[PDB]
Amino acid sequence: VQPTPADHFTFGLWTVGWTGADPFGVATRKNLDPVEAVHKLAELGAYGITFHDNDLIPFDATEAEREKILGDFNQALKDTGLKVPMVTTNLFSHPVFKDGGFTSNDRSIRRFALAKVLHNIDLAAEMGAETFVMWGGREGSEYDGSKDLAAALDRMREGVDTAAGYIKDKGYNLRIALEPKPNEPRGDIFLPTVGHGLAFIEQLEHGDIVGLNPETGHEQMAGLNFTHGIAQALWAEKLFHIDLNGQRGIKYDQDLVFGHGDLTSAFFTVDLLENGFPNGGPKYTGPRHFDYKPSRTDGYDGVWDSAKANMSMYLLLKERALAFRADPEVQEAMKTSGVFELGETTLNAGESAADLMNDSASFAGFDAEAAAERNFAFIRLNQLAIEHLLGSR
Amino acid sequence: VQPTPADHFTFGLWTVGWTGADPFGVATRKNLDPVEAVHKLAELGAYGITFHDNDLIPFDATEAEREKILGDFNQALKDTGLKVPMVTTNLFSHPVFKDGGFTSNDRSIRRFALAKVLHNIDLAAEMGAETFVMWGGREGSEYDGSKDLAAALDRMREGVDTAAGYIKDKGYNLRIALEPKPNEPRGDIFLPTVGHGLAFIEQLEHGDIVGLNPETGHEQMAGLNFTHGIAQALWAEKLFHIDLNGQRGIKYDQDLVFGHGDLTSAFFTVDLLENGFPNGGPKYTGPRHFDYKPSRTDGYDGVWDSAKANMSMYLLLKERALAFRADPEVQEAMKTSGVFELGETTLNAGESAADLMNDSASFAGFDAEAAAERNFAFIRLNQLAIEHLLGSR
Amino acid sequence: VQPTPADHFTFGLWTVGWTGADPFGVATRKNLDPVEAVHKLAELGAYGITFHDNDLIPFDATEAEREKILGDFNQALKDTGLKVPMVTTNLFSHPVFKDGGFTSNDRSIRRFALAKVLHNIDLAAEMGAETFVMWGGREGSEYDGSKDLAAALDRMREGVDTAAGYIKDKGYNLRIALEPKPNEPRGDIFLPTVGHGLAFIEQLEHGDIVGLNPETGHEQMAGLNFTHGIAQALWAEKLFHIDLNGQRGIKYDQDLVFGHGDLTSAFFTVDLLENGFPNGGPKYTGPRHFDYKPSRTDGYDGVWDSAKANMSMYLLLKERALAFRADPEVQEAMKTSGVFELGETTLNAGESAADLMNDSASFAGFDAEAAAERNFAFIRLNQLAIEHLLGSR
Amino acid sequence: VQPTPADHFTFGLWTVGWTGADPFGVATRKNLDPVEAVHKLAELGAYGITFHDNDLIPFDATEAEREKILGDFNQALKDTGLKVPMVTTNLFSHPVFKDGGFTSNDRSIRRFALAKVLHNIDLAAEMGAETFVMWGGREGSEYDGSKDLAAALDRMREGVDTAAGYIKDKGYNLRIALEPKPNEPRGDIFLPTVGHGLAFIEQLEHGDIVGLNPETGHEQMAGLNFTHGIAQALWAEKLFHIDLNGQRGIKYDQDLVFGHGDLTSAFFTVDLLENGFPNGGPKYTGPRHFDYKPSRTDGYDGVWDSAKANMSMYLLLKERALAFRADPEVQEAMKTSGVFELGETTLNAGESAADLMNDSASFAGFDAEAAAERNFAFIRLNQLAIEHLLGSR
Ligand SMILES: [Mn+2]
Ligand SMILES: [Mn+2]
Ligand SMILES: [Mn+2]
Ligand SMILES: [Mn+2]
Ligand SMILES: [Mn+2]
Ligand SMILES: [Mn+2]
Ligand SMILES: [Mn+2]
Ligand SMILES: [Mn+2]
Repeated sequence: VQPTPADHFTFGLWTVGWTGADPFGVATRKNLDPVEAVHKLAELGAYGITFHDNDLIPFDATEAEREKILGDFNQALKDTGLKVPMVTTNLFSHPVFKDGGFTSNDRSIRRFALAKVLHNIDLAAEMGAETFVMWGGREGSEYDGSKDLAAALDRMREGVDTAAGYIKDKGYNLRIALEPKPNEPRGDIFLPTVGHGLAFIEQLEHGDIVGLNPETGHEQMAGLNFTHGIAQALWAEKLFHIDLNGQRGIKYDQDLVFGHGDLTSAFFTVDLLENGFPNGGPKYTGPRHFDYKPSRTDGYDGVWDSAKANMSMYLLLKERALAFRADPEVQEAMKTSGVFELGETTLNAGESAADLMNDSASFAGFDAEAAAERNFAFIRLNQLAIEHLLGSR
Repeated sequence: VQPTPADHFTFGLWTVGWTGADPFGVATRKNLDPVEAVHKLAELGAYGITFHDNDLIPFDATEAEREKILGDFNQALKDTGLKVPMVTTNLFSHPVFKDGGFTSNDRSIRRFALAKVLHNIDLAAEMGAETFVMWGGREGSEYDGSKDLAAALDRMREGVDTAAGYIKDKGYNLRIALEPKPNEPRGDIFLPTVGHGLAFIEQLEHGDIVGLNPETGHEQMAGLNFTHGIAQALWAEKLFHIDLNGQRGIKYDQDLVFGHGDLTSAFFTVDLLENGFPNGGPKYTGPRHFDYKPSRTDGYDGVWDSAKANMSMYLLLKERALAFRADPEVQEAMKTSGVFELGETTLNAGESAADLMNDSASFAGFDAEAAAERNFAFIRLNQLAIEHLLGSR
Repeated sequence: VQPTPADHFTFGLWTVGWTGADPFGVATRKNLDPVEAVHKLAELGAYGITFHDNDLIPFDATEAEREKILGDFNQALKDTGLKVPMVTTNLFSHPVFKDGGFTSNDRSIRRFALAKVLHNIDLAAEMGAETFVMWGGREGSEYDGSKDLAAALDRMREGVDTAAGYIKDKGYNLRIALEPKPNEPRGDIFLPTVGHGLAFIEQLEHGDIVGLNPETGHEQMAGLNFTHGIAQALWAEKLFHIDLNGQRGIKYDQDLVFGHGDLTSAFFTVDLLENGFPNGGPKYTGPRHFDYKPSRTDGYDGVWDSAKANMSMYLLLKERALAFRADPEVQEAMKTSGVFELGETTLNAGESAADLMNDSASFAGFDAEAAAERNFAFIRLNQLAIEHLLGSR
Repeated sequence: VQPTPADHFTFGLWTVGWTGADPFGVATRKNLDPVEAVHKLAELGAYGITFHDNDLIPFDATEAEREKILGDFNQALKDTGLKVPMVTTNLFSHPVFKDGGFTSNDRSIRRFALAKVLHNIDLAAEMGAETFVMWGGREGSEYDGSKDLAAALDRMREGVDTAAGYIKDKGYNLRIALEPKPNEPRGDIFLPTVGHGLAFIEQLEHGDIVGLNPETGHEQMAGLNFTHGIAQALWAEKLFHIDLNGQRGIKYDQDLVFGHGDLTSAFFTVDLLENGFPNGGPKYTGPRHFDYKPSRTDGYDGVWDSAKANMSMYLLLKERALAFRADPEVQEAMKTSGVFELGETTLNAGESAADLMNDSASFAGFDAEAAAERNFAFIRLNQLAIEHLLGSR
């Protein structure tokens, strides 16, 4: 272990501050003072803290109340040294957002949600956050006829392009990151996966400052490969932030500690974030943010334990993934399997489509039957990663 | 019923020609002669037939054999009147494609798969097909370390941009459509959903002639809303073709008759294809193609029955969805729920982001508590669609 | 279609009284007065009402308070004529229950939970209820090492046999119904499916008065077929009560209106409740109970609408399901497919194993390839079911 | 870690002999000679081999042929010393079996399938096998009206009790093990989970010699916890055999190498096979059998590698799992969390229901808010398990 601030472990206020109310029960923990949250996080080794507006400032707060709270909050940041790398807005708890924020059927709620966002953009800039996250949790429906699907996407576009144009207009040094979720709280949430998220950004006017904030558990709620999806975000140069946690299967969003869900996928998620790609290419250099929830069965000693464990898990995993790629038998296993070979272009420098068709040895005279003999040896290579992860090698 | 050629029911050769070998057993039906397939489809009311290259022409076929087969095939098209609207290539059965076609770790297989594609592009143009589909079924992995994820996407890009540039170079009146699948035959298939498919097309050089071919069962294998996904393809103006079928849940690709899977989703899938969007916008005007498989428990009388049923189901559904939107109580229910209200822009013509923030009634003086009272009445509206579908109204 | 008391439609107080509180937001509706719930449902068509101890009597209610509430509810019931066929205990909302009631790791908690069940049996008996339902929703774990799983079942058993022993001793005309759920609120719940519930019941000292309370959506959360699951419960004669609602996939417990999820599965569930088994066999006679939640987007008009919609859906399905088996064409299809042949014992009267292996026509000289030619025509029987469901027939 | 015959590792002939044929492609490897399978596994560390009647003896084999094959296999076995602990029947590949064997709608097919099972019992007994496994993979439907579900179970029962009756009559030292699977090849399979298998067994005339053969991947296909499922089988004393492999999610039956799926679930399965229950209870003693498939991308070096990898994974996990319970710190955590408190009966010796409801300290005066303060510290016990699994401890 021993996470140190250069590791860039940032934690949201709502993670450790999560009191335990689930769908079937009330909170099992007393509320957590934000100032207390800041001092405890800094003591554990974190680099920063993130928050939703209503996490710090009540929806009812008066102007006088908002400044009291921000003073104490800012003093704490000051006393401890934590940064505030990401800020986000609550567009899901208050009953007003029951049909969404940006894509609410009610036009007056669309405006109210957008004005909440713009003001929150001002606070984000004021705190020094470089990313503004957007989790559209109530954008969706339970029933397919509830919405005009085309208009729901035009209304989502309007909100995001209005917010973006405002960032550019003010010259805040902020980027927007969308956070996909397939379901919960809605039956079907719009932009349910990384692909949808990614595709949507490409139809925006201000797409240049809009990227994604994928969350392990969310892609895993659709049965998808999380590494595969973050790989694709990075390859598109849209992986602006990340939420790390654990999910055991397709069920409700569990938000477990990172590594307490699909352990082998967490191993390869850490290999991509730390090591990047076998043949070279992009790297993710932002914060390693944890969006989890301390199990409701545990008191406050598990709250700080769970926070410690996230960081532990990531450095345990980082350690084995460094050892793994550095190991000469793994590097040779990779060469046998064709990992480096995929890096070579298919076409020879200069060869046209007409050329290759017409190249007798690639088609006409190709021995297909002989190329099929090849042992890719992907099982042996999988076995080498598991043994490294198991601490055996 | 009574499907007529203007309905645009096109069927693949491999649907009705599917003999029954699954993972746990051999074929239960005798092979189906393609000429026989053409005459039977035309008799039933179809408009066209589609095929994979190896569906018609064996992988081993000599040049002399290829022309014999094409003569008889073309005479049949001629005798009956069917069009050939889409053509696709087999890059998954032969053992050579065990690690993929375009994204195979072996460079010699990448070339062989790409040269198979280019030649098949020539046949597609020769047959009069307007769409060339690409289902990347072996592109993926069972293990996360098997591939360099960034290089897998560069190699997928190369194949698609090489094929596209060839279409533009020859001036074929062809468009490429990608077909997403989350898994099977691979543990994880690249571009697993519509979003991923959509996002990927945006990184291509020749993205203008590349669109999607979503399949009901495939999105449903990730737990997604199929209408939601095709809505998004259409909104992006990338819904170039469609595969309709049935899937009961997250399991292996079942390929049931359209309507024998999630019936309520098929109702709204047909409402979007036929009716489009409540407030106006894009429409899909291509073929209604069926990518299904006759259950292996049934003989050839079920083969033609299953083919009849697909078309029946779609016209039964079309009928109720027309009645549904035309019904004045449904239109008023829609108005109560805010379906038309979502169509209005959030911002007043001319209002800037600064203006609305600063507009006291949208934020500062907004009564959130009062806007939350609103009864959206989405349950009543769902009940009106189910009763219309049930033939009750 | 109009519900009458003879339909045996029952509703829980928690269903129409569901305030809207979910994991990402607060109540969207005011609390429902029990008196008013009773009256309202009485005019809707309801047969009876069901409740949880704490739905009616607050956890901390004083004796005076308890008495008042009880006199008010009992008044209501007398006035409207509503029966109280099932009563259940809330062993999941209070923080004390965070690790379970019956299978909590803490022994004082387990005794409290059992005390709370015993007292509730008394109330259930004073109310005239025939069923006592146990939904062990906090019984399970998030983590695999948190429980001694053999010991979790012994503790489950101990509690259930203690509750059963007490019924028998007291002369109460009550049976216990266990209710499975695979996950949520815990990551994994003990006795997750109908299969697991039936199995556990056979290990009980008093399993004669312990049966199942299967819920539509719960079986669909592990992707199982509801209809197959209650068919095994019925066959074993352990289908004591039933919970009808809708679920649209493997995700959080949606609790939609019955028929508002998987429509074809709903139709076939109705077919099984109403027509029983094609070759005869046991038949379900209890209440048709709905455990659903009016979506939180709808106000109180929506609550009664949705309640109305449950009985409406069931009746519509029933009408279609009786039209389907009454249909001669459907009966022809049934004979062809071997539906009635299934009910014919495989052996002949007094034929042993030895006699069968020795019968030459049965094995040694059986023409397997010729038997494999049968066209089951299952596709066509399913098209006929769907056509009856759509009311196109 | 090196396997020895004392480890009881068993492998099926169909596993390492799996040729590569899947639903979208052909065999990628040549057929395996049985003789060679035997020899190879013998040098790997295997305890024994298992097979299906038709893995060894072709369906259409003449008597001369059958005898030859049997003499060759029996030779092999003698030469290498390999035991044959389980034998099973293939009632799924031939077209005759398309609607089931035991629960086919056609009555002559059901008699053939039962004849084929009886004859196979004989062979199983001549081979010295202790277990006779029934995997009813064609027993089920795609469509809900295709079967009389009460009648499907009676037919299942009839076949299983007939097979059991014959064992008893013959004096054979054999027990039957049923093997659940939720879907695939059929859309829905009868007796889909461990729960459903245990339930069915209690309705049998001869259930004393009928138990379960749970497969890791099969329970994970309905998203259930393997470890909880074999824990109920063990508790009921019905865990007769086990099939270990890996599955990475709710999708087609992957049949990966044991530990190559859900790693933490594998570790806890190993912990349960090796350490049994924390408070004591029954213990599994049979073979540790692997029913997996060498990925089709790998050639024959890959087949033996993957076989090797199964025993390798199990041993590595075992080493870690014995280190974990041996650890004092882990034992401390266990006591704190209430793992040993769970094993303590809830009632006191000879305390009745009445005595409990009447005990004031247990209910009336229990301090529920004070009991709710306990910090179970389940997160920390799970971090300790993971840290032992990673070998960082
Ligand atoms: Mn989450
Ligand atoms: Mn998140
Ligand atoms: Mn498909
Ligand atoms: Mn398709
Ligand atoms: Mn429920
Ligand atoms: Mn229920
Ligand atoms: Mn399997
Ligand atoms: Mn198996």
